[PDB]
Parts: sequence; structure tokens; C-alpha cells
Amino acid sequence: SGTDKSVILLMTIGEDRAAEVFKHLSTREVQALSTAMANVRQISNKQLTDVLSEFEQEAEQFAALNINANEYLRSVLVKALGEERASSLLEDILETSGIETLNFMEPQSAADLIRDEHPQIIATILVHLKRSQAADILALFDERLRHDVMLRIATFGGVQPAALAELTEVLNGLLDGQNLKRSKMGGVRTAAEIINLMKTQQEEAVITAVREFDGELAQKIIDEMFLFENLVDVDDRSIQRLLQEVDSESLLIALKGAEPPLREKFLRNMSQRAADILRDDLANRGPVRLSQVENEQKAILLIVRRLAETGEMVI
Amino acid sequence: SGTDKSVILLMTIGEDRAAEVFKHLSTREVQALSTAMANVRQISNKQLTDVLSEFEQEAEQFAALNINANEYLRSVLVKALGEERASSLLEDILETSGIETLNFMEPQSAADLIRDEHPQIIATILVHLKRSQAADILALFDERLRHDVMLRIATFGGVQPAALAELTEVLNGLLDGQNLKRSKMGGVRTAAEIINLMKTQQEEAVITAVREFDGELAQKIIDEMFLFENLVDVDDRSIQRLLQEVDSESLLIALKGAEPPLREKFLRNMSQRAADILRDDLANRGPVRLSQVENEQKAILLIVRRLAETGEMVI
Amino acid sequence: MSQRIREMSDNDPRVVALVIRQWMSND
Amino acid sequence: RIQPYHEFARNLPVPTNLNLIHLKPLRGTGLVVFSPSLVFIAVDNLFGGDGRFPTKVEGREFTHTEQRVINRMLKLALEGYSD
Repeated sequence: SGTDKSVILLMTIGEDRAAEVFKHLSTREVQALSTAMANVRQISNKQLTDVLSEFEQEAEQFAALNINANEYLRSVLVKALGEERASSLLEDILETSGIETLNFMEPQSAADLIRDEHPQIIATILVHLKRSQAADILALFDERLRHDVMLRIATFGGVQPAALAELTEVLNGLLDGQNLKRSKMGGVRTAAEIINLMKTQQEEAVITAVREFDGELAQKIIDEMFLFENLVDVDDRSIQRLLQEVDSESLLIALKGAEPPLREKFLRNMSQRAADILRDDLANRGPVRLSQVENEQKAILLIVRRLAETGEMVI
Repeated sequence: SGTDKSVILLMTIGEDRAAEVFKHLSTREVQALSTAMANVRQISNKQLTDVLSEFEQEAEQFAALNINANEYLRSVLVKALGEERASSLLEDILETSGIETLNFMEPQSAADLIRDEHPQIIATILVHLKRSQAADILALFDERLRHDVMLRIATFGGVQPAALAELTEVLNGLLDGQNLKRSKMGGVRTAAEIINLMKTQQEEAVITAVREFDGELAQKIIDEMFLFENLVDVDDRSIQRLLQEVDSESLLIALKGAEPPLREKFLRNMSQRAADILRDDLANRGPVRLSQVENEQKAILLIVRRLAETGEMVI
Repeated sequence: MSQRIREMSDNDPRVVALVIRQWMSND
Repeated sequence: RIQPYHEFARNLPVPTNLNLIHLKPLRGTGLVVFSPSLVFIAVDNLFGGDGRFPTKVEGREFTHTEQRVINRMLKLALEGYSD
């Protein structure tokens, strides 16, 4: 049979080659081949030669020049329609057991679903669930239930297959219209974009109301509205004022972390000797951690906001 | 017959060759061949020549290039899908008398099963069981029953075949749905992984509750959460602080017991002269027992935890 | 055991996987 | 125990699993009462629980999985009592 021929091929190609092939095979195929492999006792020379001949004849046809379909498709979609459309199309293309289905669900919904269950059952399901999903679910539980689950998981001794099957059937029965669960449309960022499109008086009202509410997401939107990479679109005088109001080291670090166009714009806005000194210091220095560069850019953006509010800078 | 030809072949290949062949034969086949061998009185030259010719004709066909199917399959599965998936698939592939069936069962279940029996019957079953399984079963018995069984085993004189058959039949009758008994899913380690995925405040609550409970498994999870080999993923400053807080000998021993990447990372975090001295001492020294290296690594991990709690180290 | 074995060992693992899948389907 | 029906009812913890059975050919409806503690113990044992943790008072309706556990107990109990 073809399974026997594949088993003989895997035996005769070497452990490394067979292991590499199994990395390109599904779980069912790997399990079936391994089960067939363990029962192999003899492989005669005629059988070996026939297997080699058949495999070579099959490989003559393909010879398919295998391509990484996922990576190539992602790159094509990105370079064609941007990151957002590419990611949306990949999600559409990508889109089962009850436990596996729960792993494909929202944390709060699954948490409330299993919350109406015996704590041992909750612990068993969470063990059978993905670690990240289980951690998200447990963070939403009450302190007493969370402690009970953590205690039970620390003393988990395995479940009977019949109990596992019954639990899976119950979870399947409890399922709802989870098809196309959740949707990425917008929020916060879209609100910031809309605010940027509303009048100066309207954005004054916006500052007012956002400060009035929770305050935390208000500051988050303060940070979000306008970014450091948007400084390239500002007029030269505002950039020069920023150079005046920004320390040399912070500006140098920010330019190091920024794009060559923004760096060249800042250098042009600087004097010749100062720009040359900045370039020399950049060349003579070493790599800077991303956190430090981000902090310096945040400080520079705070200075940008301060100058813009006073009217010295136009955004 | 083929059995007679095989017997003649075993006689004529030599004692060592026949012994090696019996190592590749099942118990029934070995018993049958040995029974046939003991009744052999004469092997004429014509019979010998015919047996040699038939064996050579069979060996011309195979000539099968026999491979260790179990070892090769294990290596392929490991190098293909990791140790865990390989072990799971091997267990699935691998998966009888009543006594033999009891040897394939959980210690507590078998202990409670035979506990409801006469002590002499218990001793006979334990003698017929595997030594490790019997020791596990006896550890779960009460002191009086354990002492009685040990006394009875010390004076065991053999059992009648009819009594053995009746005992086997009774044990077979007492069997339950033991198919797919027990299951390796998770526990403790999975709990530690989930804790590592829960927030800093959540892990504070975790320390709290685990200390609150039994305390012993709390310390076991303290040890389990994060390992010495995970130090490679820590930032350089934390490694340097660890070098500051760790004695030279302990660090040297731990690097000797660790992987070359971690050793190179630690050497890079050290000064040039100190690293050179450490390498020279490693080369000039001799092998160190695993227990000592593990103890030094445990001390270094305790120092790591102490530094991380104080905020000087980020894990 | 000619050089054909070495040539097969040098083939792409994806090709081997596809051939194995085709044989299993034909089973 | 021989007692009026209301006396038996008042001693049953709320909630409790009550199953209606008929003893044919006799006319009437029998009841099988399972305490919540026994159901919780069975669920804990069937899902690998070692029983170290004491049971917590809930006063909640049984889940469908617990319903199936109760049915599994009930079938065996019915066979035993019939025999």
C-alpha cells in the first residue's frame, strides 16, 4: 500500500529527513505513519527498489517548486493594498471540538460560560484550553473562584475518557451562534481620526469632554492624536522652534529612531555645523534601546503639543 | 516441517548464534523450538544440506536491511514534532491475564481492589505482579495488612494450578472499564504556565494564595516557575547584577552545567579578564557531579528571585 | 543501492511530504 | 422512616435533585433523592479531583453535565433496585 511505501521511504531517507517531512505532514498522517512504522519488521531489496522507483517517478512530475503560500500571499497583499487590507484578507481566508471551539472565542464570554459549572470542570476545561486563553479567562473570575481553580489545577490527576467525551458533548450543546464572532471595525483610533477632522472649536469642546470623562483614555487619545512620524508634514519654522525647545541628545536619539526623511528634514532645519555635529555623534555612538528612543520621542511630542497650544506651532 | 528446519538451523549455527536469534523471538516461539530441540536425535547430511539451501534461499529474498523500528521511529518523531508529541504518539502506538492486566493499572485502584481479599491471596497476587507495581501497592496499605503480607511473602510455598486459574478468573471478573486508564493532560506545570501568563497583580495574589494553602507544593511551584535555562532571555544588566551577586565558583559550576549559549552570554556580561580566568579555571578543573551543579544553579536562581523581587532584575 | 538513494535524500522535504500524502490518499 | 409527606419535604435541602419513577404495575410515582453533596463528590471523582478541597455551598441549579452525572447514577440505581 501507499502507506507502507511511504513508511519504507521514511525509514530509508534517514531520521533527519523523515523528521523534516513530518514537519510538513498533518497530525493524522504522522500518527498513521508512526503506527505503521512501529509494526515494520522486514523490507526486502525488491520492495526497497520498487519504493525508490515509484518515489522518483512521482517526484519527476513534481518537482513542483514548492512556495511558502502563506508568506508569499501576505507579502503580495501587503505590497498591493497596504497592511490593513492585507491583514483583513488574510483573516477572511483563515476563517471542531467543543474545547477547541472555546479557544476560538472571546475571553469574557467563555469565562461566564464556564463560570456556571463545577470548579473541577472549570479547571479541567482551562487545562484543556490554550494557556493564553485560560489566563485571560482566569483574570476575569472572582478571587474565590480563581483561587479554587488554581488549587484544583495544582492537584489535577487526569480525567476518564467517558467523562471527557460527555464534557465535550455538553460544551458543544451549550454553543451558540458563534460564527463570525466579534469584528474589527474601529474605535479610539477612529475616534481620534474623526476628532482630527472636526473644527478647532470642535476639538476644544473635545478636549473639554474627554478630560471630563474617565481621564485615562483621554490621555491615551492625547498621545494617539498626532504622532512623531507626522512631524515631516509640519512647516519648517515649527521644526526650528522644536529644535530650539528640544535638548540635543533627545533630538539625536529621536532622529536615530525615526526615518531618514524626517532625520534629513530636521538636519535641514538645523544649522550646518550643528547638523554635522549631530551626524558625527550619531555615527560615533552605538545602538539605543527602543524604550529610550520612544521616551525621548514622547518628550519631544509633549514639547510639540506645548508649542502648538501656545500658537507657536501649527499642526 | 518448518519448525524442524529451524531447529536444525539453530543447532548448526552455534550456541551463540542461536541465543542471539532467540533474543529476537517471542516466548511462544522460543518455547516451541526448545521443546522440539530437546527431542532431536539425528540430523542426516541430506536434511542438513536441504535446510541450509532453504535458509539461504529465504535469506536471499531478505536481506531486508532490518532497522530498529522503535528507536528510528522515536528519533524521527522527536526531531519532527518535539519530545512531547513524539512521546504522546509512541504511547498511542503502544496502547491478557488478570494479573498482567493489574500490572497495567494505577497503584491505588489495584491496592483497594486486592484489599478486599484474603491476605494470602493478596501476597500471591503481589508476587505474581511486577515488583515496582507491588511496591507501590504495598506502600498504600495499612501497617497491619502490610506487615501480614510481608510475613506471608517470606513464607510463600507455591500455589496449585487450579487455584491460580480460579484466582485469574476472579480477577478477570472483577475488572472494570479500564480501557484507556488514566490520561496525561497537565497539572502543576500547566498551573505554573498559566500563572506566568497572568498579570503582575494577579501573580501577587497567586503568591498569596499558594503560601496560604499546603505551602509545600507552593515552594515546588516557586522552584518550577522560571528555570535556570531561561536566564538567556533576560536583559544584560540583570545578568551583570547576577554576576555581582553570585560567587565566582558557583557561577563557574553553573556555566559548566549549562548550555554553551548561556555560558557565552554570561561571559559576555562579565569583564574580559574575569571571563578569561573563568574559562581557564573551567578547562583546568575536572567533571562535576550533577547534584552539585544543580545545587549551585538553585542558589543562583534564589539570588535571581531575590533580585527580581527587589526590582533590580526583570524576568 | 546506487546514487539514486543519495539523490532521493537530497530532495526537498515538502516534495517527499506531498508524495506521501498522495500515496496515502491513493490507499 | 414512616412520616407525613410534608415532614419529609421540609428536611430536603434546597435545591435537591428529585427524580420521578413509576413502579409498574403498581399505581403511583416514586421519588429518588440525591443530595447535592453526593453529586458534587461524583463530579469531582469523575474529573480527577482528589477530594482534598472541601465542598462550597452554592445553592445553584445543576449543570447539564451534572445532570448527566446524576442520570448515570440513576440508571445503575434503577437497575439495582429493580433487581
